[PDB]
Amino acid sequence: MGPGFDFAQAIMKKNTVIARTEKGEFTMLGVYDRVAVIPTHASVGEIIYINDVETRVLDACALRDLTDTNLEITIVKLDRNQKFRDIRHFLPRCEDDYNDAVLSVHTSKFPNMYIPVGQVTNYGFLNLGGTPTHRILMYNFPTRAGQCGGVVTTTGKVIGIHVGGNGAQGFAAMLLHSYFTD
Ligand SMILES: C[C@H]1CN(c2ncccc2F)CC(=O)N1
Repeated sequence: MGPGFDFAQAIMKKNTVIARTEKGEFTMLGVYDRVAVIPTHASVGEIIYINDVETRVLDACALRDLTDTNLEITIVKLDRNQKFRDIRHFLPRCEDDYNDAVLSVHTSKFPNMYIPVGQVTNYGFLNLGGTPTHRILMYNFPTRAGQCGGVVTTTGKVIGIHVGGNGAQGFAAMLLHSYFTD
């Protein structure tokens, strides 16, 4: 509809795949080369399905901050024959608040879904399904099951991935430039 959805659409069309684990189907953001992110609660194993193709997992790392607290981001390297467009320059360097964000989802259940979630607060600490979690973004939209891995964008920035909600609000794990330095 507007320049927010334009940027979101550009990311979804080139930098997402449909990831299936034993814990379900997730929106999965490809960041560069064969490196993608997914909520840690997807429980990535040795094998993952990527757009319904059996794919070896070459590496997977559940991120924690230096207080040894969950970040709910799993960085995955895929045995895929094709690289992602490099979008690391759209990642923020710092923890921040944002205006006018879009949450974008693409699964078998929710294809081509874009939600204007509005203002995004640096919420910080969240007890997420009973796990102390840091660097959480919050938006006042009543998000539902099927949206985990959803990409949260502003114009010009990919800021996080959807990891949960409480019926009234949704929560995203921050993405930071420092997570994907090579
Ligand atoms: C497909 C399903 C999802 N849905 C949602 N309702 C409320 C919050 C978040 C939602 F995704 C709208 C709808 O028509 N049904």
